[PDB]
Amino acid sequence: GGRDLPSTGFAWWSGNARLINLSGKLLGAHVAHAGLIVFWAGAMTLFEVAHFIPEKPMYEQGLILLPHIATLGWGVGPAGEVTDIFPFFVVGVLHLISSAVLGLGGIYHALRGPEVLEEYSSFFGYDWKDKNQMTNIIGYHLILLGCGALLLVFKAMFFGGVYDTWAPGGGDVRVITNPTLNPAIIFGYLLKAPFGGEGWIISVNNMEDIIGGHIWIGLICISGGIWHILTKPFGWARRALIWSGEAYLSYSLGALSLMGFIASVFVWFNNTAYPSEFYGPTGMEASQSQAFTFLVRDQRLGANIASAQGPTGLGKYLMRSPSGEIIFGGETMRFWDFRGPWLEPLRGPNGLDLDKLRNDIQPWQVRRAAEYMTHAPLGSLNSVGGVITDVNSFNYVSPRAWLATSHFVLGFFFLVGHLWHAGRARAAAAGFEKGIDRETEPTLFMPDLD
Amino acid sequence: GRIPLWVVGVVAGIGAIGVLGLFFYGAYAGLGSSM
Amino acid sequence: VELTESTRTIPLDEAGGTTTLTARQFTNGQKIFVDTCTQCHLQGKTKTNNNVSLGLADLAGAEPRRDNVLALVEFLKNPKSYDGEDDYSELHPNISRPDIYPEMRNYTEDDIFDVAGYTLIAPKLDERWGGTIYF
Amino acid sequence: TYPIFTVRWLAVHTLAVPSVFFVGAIAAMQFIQR
Amino acid sequence: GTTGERPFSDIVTSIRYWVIHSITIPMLFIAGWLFVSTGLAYDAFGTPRPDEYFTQTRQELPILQERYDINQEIQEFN
Amino acid sequence: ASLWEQFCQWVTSTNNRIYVGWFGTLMIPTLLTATTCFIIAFIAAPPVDIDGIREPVAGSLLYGNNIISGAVVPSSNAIGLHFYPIWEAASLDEWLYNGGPYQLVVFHFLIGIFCYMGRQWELSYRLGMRPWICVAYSAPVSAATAVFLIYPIGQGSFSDGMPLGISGTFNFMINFQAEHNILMHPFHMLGVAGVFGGSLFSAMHGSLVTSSLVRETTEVESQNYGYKFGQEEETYNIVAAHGYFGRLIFQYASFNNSRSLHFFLGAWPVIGIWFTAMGVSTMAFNLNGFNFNQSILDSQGRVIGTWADVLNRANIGFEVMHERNAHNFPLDLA
Amino acid sequence: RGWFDVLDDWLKRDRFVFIGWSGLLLFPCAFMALGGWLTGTTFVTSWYTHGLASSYLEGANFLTVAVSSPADAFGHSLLFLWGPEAQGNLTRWFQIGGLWPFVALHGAFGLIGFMLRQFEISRLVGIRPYNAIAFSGPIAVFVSVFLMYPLGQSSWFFAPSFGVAGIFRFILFLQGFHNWTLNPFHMMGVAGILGGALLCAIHGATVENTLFEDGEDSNTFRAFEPTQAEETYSMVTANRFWSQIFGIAFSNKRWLHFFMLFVPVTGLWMSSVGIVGLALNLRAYDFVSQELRAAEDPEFETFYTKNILLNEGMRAWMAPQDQPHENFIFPEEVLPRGNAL
Ligand code: CLA
Ligand code: CLA
Ligand code: CLA
Ligand code: CLA
Ligand code: CLA
Ligand SMILES: CCCCCCCCCCCCCCCCCC(=O)OC[C@H](CO[C@@H]1O[C@H](CO)[C@H](O)[C@H](O)[C@H]1O)OC(=O)CCCCCCCCCCCCCCCCC
Ligand SMILES: CC1=C(/C=C/C(C)=C/C=C/C(C)=C/C=C/C=C(C)/C=C/C=C(C)/C=C/C2=C(C)CCCC2(C)C)C(C)(C)CCC1
Ligand SMILES: CC1=C(/C=C/C(C)=C/C=C/C(C)=C/C=C/C=C(C)/C=C/C=C(C)/C=C/C2=C(C)CCCC2(C)C)C(C)(C)CCC1
Ligand code: OEX
Ligand SMILES: [Ca+2]
Ligand SMILES: [Cl-]
Ligand SMILES: [Cl-]
Repeated sequence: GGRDLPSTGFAWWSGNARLINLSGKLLGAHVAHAGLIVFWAGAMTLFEVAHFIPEKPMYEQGLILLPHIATLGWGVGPAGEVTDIFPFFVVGVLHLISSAVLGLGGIYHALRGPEVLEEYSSFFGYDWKDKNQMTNIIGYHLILLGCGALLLVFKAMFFGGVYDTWAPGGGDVRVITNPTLNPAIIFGYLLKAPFGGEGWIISVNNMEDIIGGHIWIGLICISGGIWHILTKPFGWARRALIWSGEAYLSYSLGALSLMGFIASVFVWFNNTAYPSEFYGPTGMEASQSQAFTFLVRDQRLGANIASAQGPTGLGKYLMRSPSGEIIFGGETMRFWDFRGPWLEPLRGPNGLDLDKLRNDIQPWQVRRAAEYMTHAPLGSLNSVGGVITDVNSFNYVSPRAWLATSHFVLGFFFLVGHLWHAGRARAAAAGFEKGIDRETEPTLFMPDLD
Repeated sequence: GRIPLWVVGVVAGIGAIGVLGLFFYGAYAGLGSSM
Repeated sequence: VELTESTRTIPLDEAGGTTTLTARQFTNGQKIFVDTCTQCHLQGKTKTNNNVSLGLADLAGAEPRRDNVLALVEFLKNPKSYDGEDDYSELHPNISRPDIYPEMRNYTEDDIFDVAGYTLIAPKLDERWGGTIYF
Repeated sequence: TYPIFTVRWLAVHTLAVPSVFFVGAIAAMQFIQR
Repeated sequence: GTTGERPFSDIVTSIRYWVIHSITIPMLFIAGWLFVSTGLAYDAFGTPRPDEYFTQTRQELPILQERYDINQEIQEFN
Repeated sequence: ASLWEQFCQWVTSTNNRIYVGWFGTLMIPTLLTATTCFIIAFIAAPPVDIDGIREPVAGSLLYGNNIISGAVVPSSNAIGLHFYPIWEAASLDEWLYNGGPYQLVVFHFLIGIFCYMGRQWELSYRLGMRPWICVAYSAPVSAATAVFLIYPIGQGSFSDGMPLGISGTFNFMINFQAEHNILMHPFHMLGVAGVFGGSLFSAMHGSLVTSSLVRETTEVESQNYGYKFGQEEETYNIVAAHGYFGRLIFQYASFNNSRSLHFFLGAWPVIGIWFTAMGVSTMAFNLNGFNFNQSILDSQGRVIGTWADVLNRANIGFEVMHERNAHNFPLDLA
Repeated sequence: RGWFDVLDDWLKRDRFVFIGWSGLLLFPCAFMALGGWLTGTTFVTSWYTHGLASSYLEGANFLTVAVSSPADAFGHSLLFLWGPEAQGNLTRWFQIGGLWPFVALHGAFGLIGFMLRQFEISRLVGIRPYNAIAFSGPIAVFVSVFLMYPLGQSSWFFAPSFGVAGIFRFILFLQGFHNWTLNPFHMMGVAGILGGALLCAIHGATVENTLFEDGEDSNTFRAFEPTQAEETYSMVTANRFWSQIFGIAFSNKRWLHFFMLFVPVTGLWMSSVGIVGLALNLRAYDFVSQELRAAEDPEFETFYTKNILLNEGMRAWMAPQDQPHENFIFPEEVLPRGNAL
């Protein structure tokens, strides 16, 4: 394998392109990178644990990995309070140790092992143009991916459960016993409009639906893996697609960009898979919590929060949504589709219920609204929390902000990568990725436009 | 008797990231840290 | 100037007494303030209810007045309304209720004293302390 | 047999000398407590 | 392509350069460090030290108001 | 030879005066719909209740606006992120009152410009060109998506999208500065680097080529007539340009490779706009610019103001007056 | 051999750093400007002129440091070191903002020196002086913004300060006090700068993607010789691509490269004209038709009227701290503000 520009045609800054047809060294690069990923998981988790203050809420400490563990129902109890730090520590250590095994394997394959696996094995040797084998690899991975989804299912059903923020009697780890197998609900979720009030799959709001989804996902992924191992690409797909390593990279880049945008939206809007007791309030929650907090204060001062018109003529604390639902007043009117386990007790069939808002408020609801309102996912780049005009004494940026901003940026740059590699794969398949041939420049044989 | 240029580049880069990281440390300590 | 002895001299009681926080105690009180109270008392305001702020006039108008160290320490042990009528233990952070306010459960009497002292000294270092939410 | 001192040498020092001086001064400031 | 001067790569890879610069660059760095840490820079530029922005007799900004006699205003501002 | 094949050949034809392509079969209807609705709205649309407090804003020329002040007003805050097509309104007048033209125009525009990017790739493919002009075009596409889609999504309302007008754009920027301190955001700083540098390099390259043109004309005619469209030979001496520029600064700060130079010219503003688009896109989730308010304290603990504090005073001034009737609670949470 | 010719020989030698006759005024002046800025941003305060910390020594960072403009009390005094204000006292000269006129005047003469260097090198090398002409845009901006704007105002105090956040303050000040975004001259400047960026990106991308296959490697950069007579990219293919994508395309490369100079340069000149207007408070602040109507018709609102309100808020909330010498005491009750917020 050439490791210079004269032997490969690729400069040092495009050096990893020299691995396109070196399957052994490419496999080494891949396993060592996987090692990097697992290393970060373990090391960052151990950092978060060493920096963790167990009594202080998770979203106040710059944590993004321990919230993921706690949502899975490890190390936490009711309302997300930490019972034991050891499960987080164990998760970190196991990732950190496995990272070394993957690093070794990667450095081995990248440096010492065969540069090309074609000779060595028919099983591991692949040619980019060999559609049957590339679909075999798709299939083996689809079966492991579906197995991982079923691993989530098993943890939620048979191995202690997962954190259900919607649990009766307060949020807590719950064992899911009736996951939603009904394909109408599960796939209906896929068919919901990605706009306010519906939210496509972002609006999944119960662990039963999430778990039933992962049973379907595991089943569909395992079936698709078996299909791809026992089949070959059909004619229409053989004709509409580019069959090359860079092409497959560009396809995966498009998929990754889509998933990055989706993850950004998920963490920003959904509080079921991302519980607010770990991730802090969504911005919709913080706005509604502000409206609620001053609803309670003013009501306790004796105001009629129902019949109090604001300076504009709309109700100061309560109004109607454009479809008539009773909602919180003020600019929060935009977040009237927000659902939260501390709010939903005060909602009637018509929306917010006056009888409930006048008699059934609880101190935990007021405390929760105060906490969520003061932890609005608003903050500066140097982590000065609250609105940008505030002074420097509050060190807080929401984990939702960090995760959403990061994955939007990564999704966008991966869309750019998709375009880069998809256009390059197309041009290289067609044979003009290196520039225009002077003798057969196509425009010289095309008629003038005018 | 010539020091390889890549070694000189590595040493200078380490020192430059060091001065930059010292300057970023000072953002959180001493003067101008808000505390 | 430096953080003088007169700057850290604050009323301990209503009967006229005065105490002086040490620089270590002022720093500690500031640290607890930034770590536990700024989410709502940024720059002496009160985001969830700015009718009751941490400004010197406001602290002095409470019942009984809260512009001395001991009253503040009591308030952080057993918080009440602005008129001393209604129980606010389940509504305001305090050390008497570690079940609902776990963040405060490791703050000792010295720490609460320090944060009360800081709360009383901060208004002397900033004219905008205890103002309007936007100001 | 290149010359040691030239116009380029002075152009390099006029900037490099005060720059390292200033960098050390700004390094010292990182430890000033109020 | 070459204007006569020794190429920088030849200069910085040489023993004599580093024999000189292993002392010169650190000496400049420590000279600047000492300029700050001895308090010399405050006196040189008249920049207030952290305890001299406000004095006992003045709690407000020392904004200059004279057109000409500024030695006097800055002295009274202390 | 089939009719579908004939249609495919026409669509992908490189002999059409304007290339259509498959991406064009989407670009043309969407952009035409957006242009028609935009012109009609900008001229004649009735006032729009942007802030959802029943305070309609006049955006159209016939309602008293000039070209500078006219805009298509974003849809009502009461709508939020809800999808609001014409067939969800009980009358066109209700649709207009709530800012439906904004949703129609922006959605069709967004689709149209993504299709324009795809179309650029498509024509490059049909012409046997290299494929990355669309990558450069993805920078303005990203910025437009940030202001029309991502920022509304993060803030929770299409009412927070950039208005389709000049003064509406300034309002958006001012409000954005007041709530996010975009001036002190490093990604905006890279965007300013991108645009200042893009103009700098455009001027530099243009001036260096123009300075180094090969003598081909007489002094009575435009020097541009010294170039003939399709000529084999280069029209300026890059060697002379490099000699001048490498003496203006130093030899190693000048490009001798036109390919390397034209790459740099493309990459610098494109990267800078990608950063600024991502900056706007991340302040959509309220990850704002740097906050240095009261960062400097003296020994007693008194605040020594900096230029950032004065900037913060300007921001507070903007913030307390914006949407003067829309806030009922103390904190502007969105 | 006369001494003048011998001097012109040494000054115009081919060395790593060309000097020339222009260098006698470019190099000391640029070095004074740059060193003054670094010195002020590292060590010098704005405590006595602005009531602000403005150096690294006081705790400011790269974003917040500045060579701040002098105190208002000096008017447009040139604040020479030996002048009647500082009277040769270096420390007092630092404390009164004397570094601001030092950086501005050495920078102005350094910019003159750089343009003279452009002319001189152009003449020596034998090319047309269009790089020098292009640079007139930046000088127009520097002169109008850093000299003529404060010269028309009350003092150097209102000139932009040499700093990141100082410049941001100047920008927001021009918004809130001058409604500078509404100014057509600024709009032409925005069009020029954005169009310059657009032209840069689109020329670069077009050239890189219409390259002729001149080499065997994927690394297309190695396929260009600086002395080759042949164009390295297809102008015909580029022209057809843009003609079919955009409807129009460049067909003359000379006009294309002139346009790349003309657009940003013209934009800088136009914005400078607008700034010169702002020096005298000649602002495109208002549309009187809409002010008269909103005065008479309280239902009438546009984005323009909203921006007017934003400007009033900025002015009232920023004036007391931004202009500390005026002793603006604005009690809380007179500060304009919407509801709640
Ligand atoms: C995720 C990051 C990553 C990975 C996994 C790889 C992997 C690889 N690169 Mg790429 N590369 C990368 C980033 C990466 N690269 C970047 C960022 C650049 C730009 C600078 C390049 C530029 C580049 C070029 C120009 C070339 C490669 C080549 C290669 C391949 C041969 C490596 C070789 O012979 O180096 C030999 C290097 C060494 C022997 C130095 C030591 C390297 C080891 C791995 C250090 C490991 C230290 C680690 C801490 C040990 C832990 C041990 C234990 C705990 C497990 C290899 C598969 C070559 C190739 O394509 O071959 C055909 C090639 O020519 N790369
Ligand atoms: C998905 C990625 C992700 C996310 C969301 C977070 C989020 C967070 N981290 Mg983590 N972290 C990550 C990856 C991530 N990190 C990685 C990869 C590392 C290894 C270096 C770390 C190491 C780390 C440490 C050591 C610490 C954190 C901390 C934090 C918190 C504060 C962050 C902060 O102040 O940033 C400041 C913001 C920046 C520095 C901005 C970075 C700007 C990037 C470089 C721009 C690049 C964008 C784009 C891709 C450029 C491409 C250009 C080209 C394509 C054109 C926050 C919860 C802190 C904490 O609170 O811990 C408890 C902490 O101490 N993180
Ligand atoms: C994606 C990962 C991957 C892939 C596809 C391969 C593939 C290959 N390796 Mg490599 N290797 C890897 C990772 C990988 N390796 C890692 C991480 C290490 C470090 C321990 C090594 C160390 C290594 C060495 C030292 C050697 C190989 C060799 C080989 C070849 C023959 C393998 C064999 O014996 O047949 C099939 C082997 C088995 C069926 C038994 C092994 C299966 C594993 C150990 C158990 C299941 C994996 C895991 C524990 C369960 C799931 C993983 C989890 C993350 C979900 C083949 C090309 C050999 C070679 O080059 O021959 C010429 C060789 O000498 N590999
Ligand atoms: C990572 C997973 C993965 C990957 C890479 C592939 C890859 C492939 N599959 Mg397989 N497949 C998978 C999982 C996967 N599959 C699973 C899990 C199943 C089980 C359901 C199947 C079942 C399956 C069948 C039954 C067939 C394939 C076929 C194919 C081939 C062409 C498919 C194609 O053109 O797609 C592109 C998709 C289209 C052209 C359909 C048009 C759809 C329009 C454009 C709407 C698209 C929706 C919109 C754009 C996106 C909205 C966003 C949101 C929904 C996420 C290709 C090799 C085909 C083949 O050749 O078989 C061997 C085939 O007939 N797949
Ligand atoms: C899994 C995703 C993936 C994979 C496997 C590849 C793989 C490849 N790419 Mg692609 N690429 C991707 C994503 C991916 N890319 C994305 C997302 C983008 C958009 C930004 C691109 C844009 C891109 C371009 C423009 C080019 C490639 C090229 C290549 C090839 C050579 C790459 C190389 O040697 O890099 C070497 C690595 C480096 C030089 C290091 C890059 C350093 C960057 C600037 C840092 C990014 C920020 C980082 C987070 C650090 C921030 C912290 C900071 C504070 C220090 C190789 C086949 C080249 C090609 O076409 O070859 C055929 C090529 O020219 N890629
Ligand atoms: C490859 C080059 C080599 C890189 C390695 C060195 C480079 C720079 C590292 C030096 C940074 C100083 C470390 C801090 C000292 C320890 C004190 C401490 O705990 O924290 C000190 C403070 C306070 O934090 C607390 O302090 C306490 C009292 O000391 C205790 O130590 C606590 O444990 C601690 O948490 O925290 C910080 O300031 C952390 C933020 C800054 C630290 C890292 C800065 C960034 C590092 C480099 C990145 C920028 C460079 C850009 C280069 C471009 C290319 C990437
Ligand atoms: C888990 C879960 C769930 C579930 C989910 C699901 C069920 C899923 C599914 C999903 C899916 C079901 C997916 C899909 C996808 C799609 C796509 C992504 C597509 C694409 C396509 C393409 C790409 C194409 C292309 C093309 C065209 C356009 C034409 C021609 C040419 C071509 C071929 C190129 C729920 C929500 C319940 C809950 C939560 C959890
Ligand atoms: C004023 C004055 C004067 C003058 C003086 C001078 C001239 C000075 C100088 C000075 C100087 C001349 C200085 C300098 C300095 C510089 C600096 C301060 C530096 C810095 C640096 C840095 C910090 C950087 C960083 C980085 C980056 C960012 C990138 C890459 C990496 C690195 C790390 C490198 C006189 C006497 C006449 C008179 C009086 C007044
Ligand atoms: O809509 Mn448009 O501007 Ca976004 O922050 Mn909240 O909301 Mn309203 O106030 Mn500020
Ligand atoms: Ca807290
Ligand atoms: Cl507004
Ligand atoms: Cl509100």
